[PDB]
Amino acid sequence: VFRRFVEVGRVAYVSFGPHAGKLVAIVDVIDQNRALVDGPCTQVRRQAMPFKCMQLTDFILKFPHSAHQKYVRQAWQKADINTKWAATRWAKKIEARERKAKMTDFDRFKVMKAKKMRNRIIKNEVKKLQKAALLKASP
Amino acid sequence: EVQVLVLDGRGHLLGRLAAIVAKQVLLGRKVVVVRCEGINISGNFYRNKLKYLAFLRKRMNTNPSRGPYHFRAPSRIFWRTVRGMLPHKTKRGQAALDRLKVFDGIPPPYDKKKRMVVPAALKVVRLKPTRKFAYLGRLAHEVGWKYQAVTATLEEKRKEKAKIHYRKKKQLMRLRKQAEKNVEKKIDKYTEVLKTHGLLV
Amino acid sequence: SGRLWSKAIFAGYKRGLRNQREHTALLKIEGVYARDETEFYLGKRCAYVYKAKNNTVTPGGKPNKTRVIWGKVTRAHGNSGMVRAKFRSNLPAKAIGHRIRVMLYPSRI
Amino acid sequence: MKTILSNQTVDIPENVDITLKGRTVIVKGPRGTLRRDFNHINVELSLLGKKKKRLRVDKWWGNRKELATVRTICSHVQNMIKGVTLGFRYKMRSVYAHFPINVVIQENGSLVEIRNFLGEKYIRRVRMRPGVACSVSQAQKDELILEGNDIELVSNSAALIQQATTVKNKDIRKFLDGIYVSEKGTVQQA
Amino acid sequence: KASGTLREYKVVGRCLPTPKCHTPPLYRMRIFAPNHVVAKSRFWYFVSQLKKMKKSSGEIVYCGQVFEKSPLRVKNFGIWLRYDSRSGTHNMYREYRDLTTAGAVTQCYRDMGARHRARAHSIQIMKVEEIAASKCRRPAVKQFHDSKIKFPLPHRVLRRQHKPRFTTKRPNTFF
Amino acid sequence: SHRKFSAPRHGSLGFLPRKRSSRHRGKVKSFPKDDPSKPVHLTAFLGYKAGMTHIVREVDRPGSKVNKKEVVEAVTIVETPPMVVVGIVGYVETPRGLRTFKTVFAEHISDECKRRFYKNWHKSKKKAFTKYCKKWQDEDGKKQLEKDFSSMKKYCQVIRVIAHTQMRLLPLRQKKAHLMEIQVNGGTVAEKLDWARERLEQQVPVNQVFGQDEMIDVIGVTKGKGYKGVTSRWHTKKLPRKTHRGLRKVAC
RNA sequence: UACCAUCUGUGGGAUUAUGACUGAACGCCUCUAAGUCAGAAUCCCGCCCAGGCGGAACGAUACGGCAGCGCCGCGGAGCCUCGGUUGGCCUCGGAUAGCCGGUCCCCCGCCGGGGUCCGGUGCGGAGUGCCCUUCGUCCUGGGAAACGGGGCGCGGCCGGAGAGGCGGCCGCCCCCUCGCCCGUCACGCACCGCACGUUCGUGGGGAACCUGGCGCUAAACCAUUCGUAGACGACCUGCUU
RNA sequence: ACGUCGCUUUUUGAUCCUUCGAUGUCGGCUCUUCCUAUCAUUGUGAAGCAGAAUUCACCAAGCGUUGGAUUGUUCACCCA
RNA sequence: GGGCCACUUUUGGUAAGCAGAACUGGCGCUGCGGGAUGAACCGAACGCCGGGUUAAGGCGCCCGAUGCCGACGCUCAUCAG
Ligand SMILES: COC(=O)C[C@](O)(CCCC(C)(C)O)C(=O)O[C@@H]1C(OC)=C[C@]23CCCN2CCc2cc4c(cc2[C@H]13)OCO4
Ligand SMILES: [Mg+2]
Ligand SMILES: [Mg+2]
Ligand SMILES: [Mg+2]
Ligand SMILES: [Mg+2]
Ligand SMILES: [Mg+2]
Ligand SMILES: [Mg+2]
Ligand SMILES: [Mg+2]
Ligand SMILES: [Mg+2]
Ligand SMILES: [Mg+2]
Ligand SMILES: [Mg+2]
Ligand SMILES: [Mg+2]
Ligand SMILES: [Mg+2]
Ligand SMILES: [Mg+2]
Ligand SMILES: [Mg+2]
Ligand SMILES: [Mg+2]
Ligand SMILES: [Mg+2]
Ligand SMILES: [Mg+2]
Ligand SMILES: [Mg+2]
Ligand SMILES: [Mg+2]
Ligand SMILES: [Mg+2]
Ligand SMILES: [Mg+2]
Ligand SMILES: [Mg+2]
Ligand SMILES: [Mg+2]
Ligand SMILES: [Mg+2]
Ligand SMILES: [Mg+2]
Ligand SMILES: [Mg+2]
Ligand SMILES: [Mg+2]
Ligand SMILES: [Mg+2]
Ligand SMILES: [Mg+2]
Ligand SMILES: [Mg+2]
Ligand SMILES: [Mg+2]
Ligand SMILES: [Mg+2]
Ligand SMILES: [Mg+2]
Ligand SMILES: [Mg+2]
Ligand SMILES: [Mg+2]
Ligand SMILES: [Mg+2]
Repeated sequence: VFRRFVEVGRVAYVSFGPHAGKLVAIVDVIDQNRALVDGPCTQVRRQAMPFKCMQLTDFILKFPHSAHQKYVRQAWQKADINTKWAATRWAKKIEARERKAKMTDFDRFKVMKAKKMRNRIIKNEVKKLQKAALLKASP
Repeated sequence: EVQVLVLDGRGHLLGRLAAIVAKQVLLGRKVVVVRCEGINISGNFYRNKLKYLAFLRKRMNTNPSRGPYHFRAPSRIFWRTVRGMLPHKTKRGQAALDRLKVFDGIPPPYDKKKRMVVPAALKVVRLKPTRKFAYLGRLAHEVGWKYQAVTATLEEKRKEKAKIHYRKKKQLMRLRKQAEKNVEKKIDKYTEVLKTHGLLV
Repeated sequence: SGRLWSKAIFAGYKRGLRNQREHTALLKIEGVYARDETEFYLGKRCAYVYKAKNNTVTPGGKPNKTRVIWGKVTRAHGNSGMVRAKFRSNLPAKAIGHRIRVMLYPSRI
Repeated sequence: MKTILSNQTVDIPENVDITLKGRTVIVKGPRGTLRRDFNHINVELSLLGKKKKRLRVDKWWGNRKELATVRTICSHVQNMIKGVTLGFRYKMRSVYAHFPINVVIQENGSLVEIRNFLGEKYIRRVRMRPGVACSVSQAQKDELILEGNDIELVSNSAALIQQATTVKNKDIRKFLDGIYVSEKGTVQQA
Repeated sequence: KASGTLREYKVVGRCLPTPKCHTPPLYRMRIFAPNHVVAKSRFWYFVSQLKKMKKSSGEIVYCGQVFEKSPLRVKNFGIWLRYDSRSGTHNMYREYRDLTTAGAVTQCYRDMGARHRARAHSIQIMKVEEIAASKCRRPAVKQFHDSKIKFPLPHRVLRRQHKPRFTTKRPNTFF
Repeated sequence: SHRKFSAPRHGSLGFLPRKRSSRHRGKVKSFPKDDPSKPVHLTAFLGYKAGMTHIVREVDRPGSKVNKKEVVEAVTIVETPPMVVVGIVGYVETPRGLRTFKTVFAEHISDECKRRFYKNWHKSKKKAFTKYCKKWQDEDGKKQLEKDFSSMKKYCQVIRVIAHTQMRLLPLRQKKAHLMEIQVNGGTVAEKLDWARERLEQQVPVNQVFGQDEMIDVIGVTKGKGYKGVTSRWHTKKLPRKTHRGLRKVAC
């Protein structure tokens, strides 16, 4: 229990608001509800954001609290988050959910043909893995 | 969309679910509320028990055969909360109220179906966890309902059959994770088309 | 083949609390539940198809028992989807909670 | 004002070895085992060490009324540890004036019969909570001696046989009769 | 007086020059208001209580917004205010954490209405200044004065309760 | 304003709708709680009232006024010929109540038992249970009864015994018997249903069901009096003699 | 017909006041804050009385010579009437200060069950999902298929009772190499911009008509009796051996 | 005690709002129901509670609260 | 040529939905939207209609409208509000 904490340098993911879909770093904690929040490499200027808009990630940047923008930027680039992110599964599920919304009517036909074929080969061997795997003749 | 909406009543708040149901009822939408044993009511037990005991005291003294009908089974307690949220003195609200079928537990029309959940009415979402809550199945028992003991023995044996169906549904699901490992060189074209267009992460 | 119309529900007339205006309908369309989601339907054509006893003339076929009141969508009513519609003859009150076909006519796509 | 963090560790001896099934502490000592579900208080529990085996409990943004339950869960665990390393011995003493009180021990120590209370002919038969070994001593003249591992069950069983022997419709300043809890001890003085 | 997000105005005024004093002295105040219309009408509220000055015998010399000098560092604002209750009137001192001066005064009005049912016409803020962390006194402000602040978000309550309204799976609160 | 003189209410409110009974036998409405530890037995019987008598016995109440002294008790006599087990019925317990699951009547049902199934025996053709008696003497009608006597074993919790009286042994004018369900307590469901076909077509006497010197409950229908006024029906105080429109009324 | 004679009159549960237990807040104390205990002519239910425009199980179901009825047929010919609807989801229990999924040693007739380990967790083994996917046939090739599909083919068996009105499995058949993807090859009313089209559906309901096959041959009420009943109705009874 | 804050509508006033092309008017008898501000009974706390008796409170309206002399009496008063 | 009500001022009265004055507006003579309901309160006064937008008041369901990922707090009531 409790592994993803709010602290100085916690990389947060913004879920809604004007900066929805941006990674961002937590700089300081403004009184239980708001946080001084700065994303130097994801185009998000330093401002106050509530903790309900943001969602905590696994990555933690090391820098002292209330530091200037150029020190949270060269801490973003050391152990570079933008290649760590867009390699994790939660970053991949975001891009593989918006490109399902970026799916034209002709792309949706081509998935309709490729899925209907792929559910014939998979449906075939799950019969062969349950009528040959039931071959048991032992007491 | 003219199928029936089936709602597992366990873990829901009484009037938060009733207001959701009584508006879907007015929009067509035959809805079936199963398992009323587990509907919660906010506030502690004794407080909520006193509300129902105070209702039992409302009674036409001239002839209580004509007065308020104090239904005691949980399903009919929930049926009355949505009654007061419908215009049941009109034919629009009586044809509405016929679309709702309420049951205690889960009868065998609906035991072999998937139940929907209303997150706007759940106890874990709409109450702070440092609060108290009463069970509608328990405050019916100490109020006059006869059948929580036969309902408990019929919901235990339904969950016996639910584990058996699940462990067969879960056994086929680990066969598809074996089949897709074997026949994968012959679906490399088809698994790349779906991976391109937002599916198959 | 294909449904080709999106399905809506006749919820009520345009009303206050103690007055109603039967010339404007209120529709609930499935899938759209926000005001910033309903500008697609903002001018589309809509219809109430019903069956009766007597045969009536049909455009493109022999007489059947289906009659249609035609209308269109004017604008949105509230924040949670809920367009308001305007039909030619005002909707009968028996149609509350019944199917209204939103028909994808005149298109902007 | 809600305090961001309030912790309180609990030391654990070597003869016990406890586990955590979420909010469920299972203490296992040389005298048996105990188990209480704590799923009504929102705290997190944690075994920390591997040689001294601390037990921390956090609270994380509780107000004044939620913050009170951090030290109680510590006190419930420390009564489980003393329950299975030492136990709970309640020596309790019968105080009579004219009529001596007969206490006979029924089946395996789980039932007492209090007969001659103020010279009345009613027989008081109060059942022990399961796991309490109520007996009659031998070094004193008339006092009950009830064993056990759970302090909410030993002291409840001691309170069943104290609420039963109450004097009714009389003065309670005189008529000091009854069986009263004399001293709350432990077995095996550490 | 209403609210909604308060600005800060430097309002400067003086008495109209009669043949008694040819140049009457300039006075300035700091005023937290929704806009400069209210800021010029709250100026003649206090300067009529401090000095014998009315609006007809006076003029607004300079009215204008005071912007925050450092809106990107977290500051401790100690606010000396003065309100009246259902009983008599009282003096107070409250402490807040905010990025702007006028944001901590907006935060004071919502907290004096929450805790004391004090409407905004009752409240008179008289002093507001940046307190350091070693001179704060209130414990709710001082608990955030740690270089190693670390806390989770324990019980995440679902906000999208209606998208979808009917789902098949029960939500998660552990994140 | 108040009355000024307290007086209890005339009559119970707990016995009323005071209508004519909707039956003539006497519905049981509650059988004794059943527990499997007991041997297998019946819980009710059915007999006719014959008349009263007084007896003389002596009393053993140690400490009483009439210990070892002879008193005159008033008794009644109930003629109880043996009841014939004619069928069996099992109930399944539901969250809506207790519905009836399956009943299996026997072969060789007597004419006094089939008399009950007709409102007019003179003009009828006696055809009751003439299609149903042939599935006791069949091959592919047989084993559906051992599917009826096996689903009622594994799904029912309460089984009963349909029994009738035998009017041919009584001095009454009526030859139509009285059928009655009498449940079988004491034992598991697989034993009590095996027990209740051993007795099927056989008689059970009152000596088996009820023993010596035990207390029972008597269920029946009161002697009927007709349409009566408030002074007979409710035993209210009569009104003084110089009352104009009626003495035997309720005033207010 | 009478306390003016005689007989009968009942068991739980949650708890109120109140007394407590463990126990903090307030590193002591405390019945209280979380968590517990005892608890009453009260309350609620049982026992008892009635039995819903509320259900159930079962019985029998209309003839002696023209007369009906039920079941099994897509078995037909068409009339009328009431309307709705426009693909399915066939199901773990649940936790929420935590969960879901795989797994080594161990044990309750080889399922289950446990403590290590391995992954997932803004749920992707995902309802923000999944499964189906509807132009038609003909030419013709390559792949998936060969452990295939199809039929109201009949028999055979098993599972489902809480409202089962259902869901699988089978032995002998029957034709079929088509139906699923990527292609070749062309044609069909292409009805000349335009609406109610596309379904469930061989729908529910009331009729009557033709043509097969298979079974069945009743009751209720009145009248008359009775008097365990009764103002009248109703109710309880009897009526060729 | 001096003061002071309330409730109630089982007292009597105050008012004139309804009713003068009419709402039958004191008491009793009778009969049902309700209220609690509890006299008794069940469970408790307090005492200037040794017992017995009584007193003050608490949950509580389940259940009971009579027979008479005088008076038209409601009230009142005695007998038991 | 019987009036009545409401803000503020005011007389008698313990008080009154009591009796009597001053000022303005209202009801009576007048419907409509809101106050659930109501002569007077709040908004606004009315020929018959279509479109738009507001007032006072609202926007879980009845019942039109927050199905906003509204902001910050306070509050547990065994007669809450
Ligand atoms: C002196 O007063 C009388 O005589 C009473 C009577 O005359 C009774 C009328 C009975 C008749 C004569 C109609 O049989 C009458 O007209 O009463 C009025 C009467 O007649 C029914 C009704 C009144 C006025 C309206 C209601 N009120 C009720 C009874 C009543 C009682 C009175 C009373 C007047 C009323 C009147 O004065 C004091 O006690
Ligand atoms: Mg149709
Ligand atoms: Mg037509
Ligand atoms: Mg302690
Ligand atoms: Mg005494
Ligand atoms: Mg500045
Ligand atoms: Mg939805
Ligand atoms: Mg009276
Ligand atoms: Mg009285
Ligand atoms: Mg006379
Ligand atoms: Mg008598
Ligand atoms: Mg009890
Ligand atoms: Mg203590
Ligand atoms: Mg207590
Ligand atoms: Mg208890
Ligand atoms: Mg009842
Ligand atoms: Mg892990
Ligand atoms: Mg008068
Ligand atoms: Mg009059
Ligand atoms: Mg009258
Ligand atoms: Mg009259
Ligand atoms: Mg009281
Ligand atoms: Mg006392
Ligand atoms: Mg009473
Ligand atoms: Mg006299
Ligand atoms: Mg006049
Ligand atoms: Mg005049
Ligand atoms: Mg006046
Ligand atoms: Mg007047
Ligand atoms: Mg005018
Ligand atoms: Mg007006
Ligand atoms: Mg109005
Ligand atoms: Mg009001
Ligand atoms: Mg005004
Ligand atoms: Mg208009
Ligand atoms: Mg409203
Ligand atoms: Mg609405």
